[PDB]
Amino acid sequence: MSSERTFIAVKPDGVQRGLVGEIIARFERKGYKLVALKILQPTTEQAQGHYKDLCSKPFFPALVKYFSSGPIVCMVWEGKNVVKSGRVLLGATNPADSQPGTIRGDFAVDVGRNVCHGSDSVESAEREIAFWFKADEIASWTSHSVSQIYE
Amino acid sequence: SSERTFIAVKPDGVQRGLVGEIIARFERKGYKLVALKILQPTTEQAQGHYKDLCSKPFFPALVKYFSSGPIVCMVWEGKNVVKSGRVLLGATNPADSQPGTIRGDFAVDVGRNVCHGSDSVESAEREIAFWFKADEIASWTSHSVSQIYE
Amino acid sequence: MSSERTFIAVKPDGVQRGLVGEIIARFERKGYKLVALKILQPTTEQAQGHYKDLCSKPFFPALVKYFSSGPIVCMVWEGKNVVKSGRVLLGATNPADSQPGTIRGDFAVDVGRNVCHGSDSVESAEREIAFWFKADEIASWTSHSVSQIYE
Amino acid sequence: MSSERTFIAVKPDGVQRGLVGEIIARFERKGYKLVALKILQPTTEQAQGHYKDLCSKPFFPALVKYFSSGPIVCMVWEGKNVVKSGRVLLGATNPADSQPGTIRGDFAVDVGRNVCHGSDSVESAEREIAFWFKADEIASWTSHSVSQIYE
Amino acid sequence: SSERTFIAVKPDGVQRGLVGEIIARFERKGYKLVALKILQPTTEQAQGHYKDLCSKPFFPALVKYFSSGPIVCMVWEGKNVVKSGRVLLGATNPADSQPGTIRGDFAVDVGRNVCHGSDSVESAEREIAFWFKADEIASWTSHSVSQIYE
Amino acid sequence: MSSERTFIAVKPDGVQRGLVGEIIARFERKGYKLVALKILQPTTEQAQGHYKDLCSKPFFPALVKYFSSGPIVCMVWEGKNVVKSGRVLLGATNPADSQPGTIRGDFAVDVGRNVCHGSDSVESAEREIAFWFKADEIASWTSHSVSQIYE
Repeated sequence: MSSERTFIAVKPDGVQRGLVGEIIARFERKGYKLVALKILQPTTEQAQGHYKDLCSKPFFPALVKYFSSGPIVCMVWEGKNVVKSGRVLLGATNPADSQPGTIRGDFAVDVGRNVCHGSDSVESAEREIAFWFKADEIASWTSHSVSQIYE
Repeated sequence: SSERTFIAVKPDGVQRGLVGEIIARFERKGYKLVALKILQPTTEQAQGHYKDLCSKPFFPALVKYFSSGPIVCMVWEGKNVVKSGRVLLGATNPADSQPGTIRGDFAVDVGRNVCHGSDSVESAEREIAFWFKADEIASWTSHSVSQIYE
Repeated sequence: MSSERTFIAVKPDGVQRGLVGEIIARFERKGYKLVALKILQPTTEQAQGHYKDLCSKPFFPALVKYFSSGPIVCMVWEGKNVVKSGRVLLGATNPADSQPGTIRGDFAVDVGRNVCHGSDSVESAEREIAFWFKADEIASWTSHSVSQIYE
Repeated sequence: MSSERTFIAVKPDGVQRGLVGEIIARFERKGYKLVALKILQPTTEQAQGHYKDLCSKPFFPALVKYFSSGPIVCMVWEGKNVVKSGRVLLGATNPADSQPGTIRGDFAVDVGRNVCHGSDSVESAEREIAFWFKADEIASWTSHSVSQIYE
Repeated sequence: SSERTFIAVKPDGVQRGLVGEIIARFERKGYKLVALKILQPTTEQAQGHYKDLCSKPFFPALVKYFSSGPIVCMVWEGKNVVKSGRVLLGATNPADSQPGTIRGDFAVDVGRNVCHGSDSVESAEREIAFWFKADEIASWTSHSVSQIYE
Repeated sequence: MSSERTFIAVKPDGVQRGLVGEIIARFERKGYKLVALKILQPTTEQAQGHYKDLCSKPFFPALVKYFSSGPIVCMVWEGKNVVKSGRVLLGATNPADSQPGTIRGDFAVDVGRNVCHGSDSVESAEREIAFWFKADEIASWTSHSVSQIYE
């Protein structure tokens, strides 16, 4: 259960608006363990592969273009319930519905500029992590605080 | 889109040093400040502000309180700003407000609930005209508009 | 009533993780008045007395061992609706249900590591205050801001 | 004197970068009293009048063009030693010399993008206040906290 | 190493809601809280606290003020905590304090300078004994000790 | 001048103590542009190479062991004066001498646990960047805020 991992990505607008550190700090304060991190501008092919499930949609080309338009920050977080906690920390995908206190609630207005992405399930997270990161990019370490955060 | 809302920091919010906190939360959200001022409402401005309540109990006490010290008046511009503004402020009654909102974090009593935000586009347009002349509203474009808005 | 009081404790994990000041600051910002404050490591007996309503539960021995494992910070806060508002500020007791913006929503993952405790009712608060503090440990004072926070 | 006043402006870059609330909050936290506040885009003439002491400098035309390029937030703050303390809060006027903890130290890099302005003396403050505000725009009020901030 | 310092939030710092802010800055720095209490000093405690000033002007006024409302007393433990504590609080006279410190961020007047910290190990040991019994000081080990201290 | 880059590394203690996001946010707020980022546990050989200049010192083996004991976060920041501004943001290398408002001033006590490293000069920064990052790891992008931050 505490081996669970989620994928979080700061989208190009989140990077442009200087929100990378804020997002990372919110996960660290929550007690989650950072195990992979990188910044990169997705290529068209990376953006297409990430949005594979949407490749039949009319807005797919626009999405792909936007997602590959500048750098994103890719992250993997580890810990008990991290997939669900990650979605709760980010807030509702549509910022009009997000609560203050969450990342979208505090910072975002439009669904197309919603700052960050997080995995929607453990199964999606496994796919996302392996898509963006090679095995040798994932750090294996133990937090000195683990017995303070987890039963 | 060019939707605007009116936000006031009430006399207790000014007295408690909350003006900057409230402005910062709107800026962080990506909204655009287009008008700003501090003043102590006259009796007449307070009666005008509360005109809808003139037949409700304790109207003179409300008028006296709202005119007792300075308020800060603001106008914010952006997509869904009226609804988002109310969400940012939190429930009008602080006992029902959620932590993370202004009333959720800073208020306890409805009578001292720190701030006011317009409840609809129609009310916003009325409140903005009531408190500001046209020439006090700034026309400008945020350099971040394409990062915030689709 | 303006003179309502509640008991809040930062549990041993909250003290270990350096959350004491953060918790106190959130109650001060809300407009509540601090009237009692101390740090101590509960004895087994004090922990059992604290959790006496749970004495028939299978998780009682673990709760007691953990609560007596290290220092807690005990507090009493005063003001209108402080019991209910205290609980709201701390967030759902199981952090999996807690909302960001609350202490458990921002900082906690596991229910046995839920950082803090707040009385669950006025009746419970009266019991907990009397359990942890003598009458002469409670400060009687008037906040200069009282007429700005309360009508 | 407790009634000393200073002029602070958030410059067009500070407004663009969403620093207005942050600046106001730092003056409120310090214990100073806000007595005047407005947002406007300076005309060329207002910018030249503001920088009139610099009218012989080669960088004057650039300073004027920049100051009149977009909205500023004008403020007057009141309290003991507010002119000097204002300058200290904003930090060294050249951000390369500013210390972290100050507005320019935390937020600015370039001197032509130094986020804000504060009067450099009581004489300058009196001039700047009169330049930007009519007497009837200045609020006279008493902070409930005055006896907690001043002896 | 096991060096300890005494920090008090003075009556103005408690009245202005600064207790949590001050505690948080010591926690963040990596220091260990070992004693904590709130009380309104009696006349006698205030005279004891200011004993070194009993022959200086306006001593009775200082005594009256320090005994006028609650203070928060704390003891912090760690390497260089006496010196680091004073640096964290900032210059005693707020006009000389730097932004980033407690007095730099929150105080204006030396007479209302929010907090007090021991100026030496010898003074700390005296102040700690004055305000706390031995059994009020907690003995514990921070789980983070090896991350903070060489 | 605005092409200047510096290398910043959160040391193992900074990562263990949950300070990665805080550090990143302080650079973002200052107006600097993040262009490379990664988390990894240095190998012994990486730690030895990073500390090459110290390889003759008696404390070198201890330093190498500590630096390779857990993950660090490597970063490159870009912008005018970033090397000097980075050192100013971090504070004095010895935390006993660091000012509140800086990273060491706020968070660190001991020189051996001083949270973060930053390049001491433009020449050192070039070496550090190339040591830790390949050319294809450095993102080339333009901040939408560049004309707000820089003259």
